[PDB]
Amino acid sequence: MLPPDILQNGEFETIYFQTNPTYIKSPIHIPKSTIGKPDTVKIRHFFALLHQDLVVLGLEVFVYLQIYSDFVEKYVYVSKCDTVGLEKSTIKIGKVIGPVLQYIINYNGYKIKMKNIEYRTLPKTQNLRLCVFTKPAKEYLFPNSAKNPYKNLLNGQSLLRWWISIIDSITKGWNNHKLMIPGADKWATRKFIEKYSDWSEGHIFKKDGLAVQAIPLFPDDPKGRFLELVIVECRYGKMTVSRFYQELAYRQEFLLGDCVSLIGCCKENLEVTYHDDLVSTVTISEYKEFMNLLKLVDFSDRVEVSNFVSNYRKSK
Ligand SMILES: CC(=O)SCCNC(=O)CCNC(=O)[C@H](O)C(C)(C)COP(=O)(O)OP(=O)(O)OC[C@H]1O[C@@H](n2cnc3c(N)ncnc32)[C@H](O)[C@@H]1OP(=O)(O)O
Repeated sequence: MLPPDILQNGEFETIYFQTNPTYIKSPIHIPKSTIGKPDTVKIRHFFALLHQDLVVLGLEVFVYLQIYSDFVEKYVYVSKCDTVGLEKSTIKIGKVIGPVLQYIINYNGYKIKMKNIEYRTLPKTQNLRLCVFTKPAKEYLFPNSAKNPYKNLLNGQSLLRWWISIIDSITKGWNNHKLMIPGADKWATRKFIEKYSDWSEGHIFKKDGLAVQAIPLFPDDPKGRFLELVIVECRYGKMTVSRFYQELAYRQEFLLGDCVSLIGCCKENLEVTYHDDLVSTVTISEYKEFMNLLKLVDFSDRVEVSNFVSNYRKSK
């Protein structure tokens, strides 16, 4: 997960846990009259880097397994990425995020219960989809950290360039790498990927038909937020994929936002061997309990942060 070469005294430690794999309804609407409907299994991943008693950064990633008879459609969605900045940075954040995200993408030791003692065996063929949105904000995970002396805030274009560099380095050889900047002319979007030969403009999802049957609705995703609206306004039987992305450009979040962007990469027909890797797994309630504790900590305050960390260590 993390290499000793970056740093290795014992100075830094990690928080890392997953939820127990949990069946959910598909984040992509599957028509009721469709054969070979897949089962969907979701796993939440939370990672934080600690230095001494302080949190340095955090990363939340959701993995969705669409399990078919002969293959898995595996979506990896970056939920949140954030830094604290209480101390002078001794390491480049991007060089921790990359490896952790790559580990999460490639993780295949999930203990999945049978669909209604005995765990389900997944198909060996997986098709990977990596989905990342870029949107600057003062804070995503760590309340009040924007006030901190060493928190570095990237503007939207800097943030996009940062994510492109990270994602490119961990998707080497993947079948595609897609960038969309809703509302931006294609020349402006092209400029971000001119030095990335394997990247092109657009998105990774099905191009035709209804948007709701092509695009996954991920939690707390600018794309998902519009999808939700389409569904509650019952425009879901009408709006195509192309029209969805056209109208997405005019959403307040995009049109008033700072280079809000959407990245998707795919790797097709990867043969995966199930590998047992023992990590801390928790119930959803335990996971949510942790996240709720998190949102109540003042991350501008060393005392509160150290206490949070102390309290976690005594737990497990
Ligand atoms: C919606 C989404 O999923 S995207 C959301 C992204 N997350 C956020 O916006 C949360 C708020 N923002 C942040 O927490 C940060 O700005 C992050 C996480 C985006 C990046 O943190 P950084 O510390 O900037 O990462 P990193 O350590 O790699 O620094 C990256 C660049 O900024 C420079 N930098 C880092 N710290 C500093 C600093 N204190 N002062 C000046 N420059 C700095 C690095 O040298 C590097 O510059 P280079 O491009 O010349 O190498």
